[PDB]
Amino acid sequence: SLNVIKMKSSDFLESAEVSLAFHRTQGLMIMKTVYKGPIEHNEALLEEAKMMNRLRHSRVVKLLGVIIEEGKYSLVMEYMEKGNLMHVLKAEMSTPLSVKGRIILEIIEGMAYLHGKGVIHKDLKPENILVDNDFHIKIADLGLASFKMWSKLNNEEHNEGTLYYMAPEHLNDVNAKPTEKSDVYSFAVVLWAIFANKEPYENAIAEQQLIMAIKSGNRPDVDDITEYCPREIISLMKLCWEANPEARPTFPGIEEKFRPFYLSQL
Ligand SMILES: COC(=O)c1ccn(Cc2c(Cl)cccc2Cl)n1
Repeated sequence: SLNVIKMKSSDFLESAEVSLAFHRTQGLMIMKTVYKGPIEHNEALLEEAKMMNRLRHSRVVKLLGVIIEEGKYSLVMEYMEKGNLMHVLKAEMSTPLSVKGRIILEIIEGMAYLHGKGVIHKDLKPENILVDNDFHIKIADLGLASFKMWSKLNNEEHNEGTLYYMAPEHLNDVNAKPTEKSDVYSFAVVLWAIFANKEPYENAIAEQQLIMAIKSGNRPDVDDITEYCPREIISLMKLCWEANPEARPTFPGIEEKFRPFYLSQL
């Protein structure tokens, strides 16, 4: 029903390198230029952008517009001042448990909305969770995982990746189709990183050792969390990173249990 704002490069002053760009009348926006080079896709690209523009939720980043010009293709989206979740977590100012709990609930809210719309994120990770100045979050798709046409354009010939959060069924198996349960596993490791204030598996020596470990049941070190972590969140963590994908809960199921716990205890 709603339409995509078709933007031009002229209404942007300059973009400083994913890049921050100032719109002459609308201010700061994040611009992801996808293609630069030598037209048949301009239709499937804008139709995909119209399909993605429908997703509107307070915890999902808004696609503000698209730039479709000759040999120039970009996506324009909201600007979040504080960066991604890992950048905020590694800052020296400690984030209280009330804010961390609020962030978790908002991640659950945004994930349940995307799944309810049939969208599987496939790349949920702290780099894809952007934070504003009020410590509110919004889920992004900076890798263009769900943008099928725009990712095809990104990987085209004439156009001039962590594993910590991938479900084990996708490690060493590119032919496995990601499901909603794959996003639930990613959420589990994001939960751990929120309380550990860092990335997991710091003591890993080699990528092949890490892959074999996770596939055999190895998980982020819970004892490595020095911060206080509620018993219920550790239980939610271990439930969401179960080896069997059918044992992992759904985000509406996570939402039903976590919201009363957050309101009453956090
Ligand atoms: C393209 O740049 C982005 O990061 C971006 C723009 C809009 N969204 C939200 C979104 C998500 Cl999170 C997952 C799947 C589809 C959509 Cl539309 N992400």
